Amino acid sequence: MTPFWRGVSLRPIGASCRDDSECITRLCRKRRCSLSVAQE
Repeated sequence: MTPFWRGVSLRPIGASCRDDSECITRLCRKRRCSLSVAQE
């Protein structure tokens, strides 16, 4: 677990989201992916 912004089996940081599970980090920040930064 390191390349959060790469072609993983999930959605990378710099990608769009649908559900937290869609994002590699399991964090759906306003329909977008990101790290442990759910503040905006």
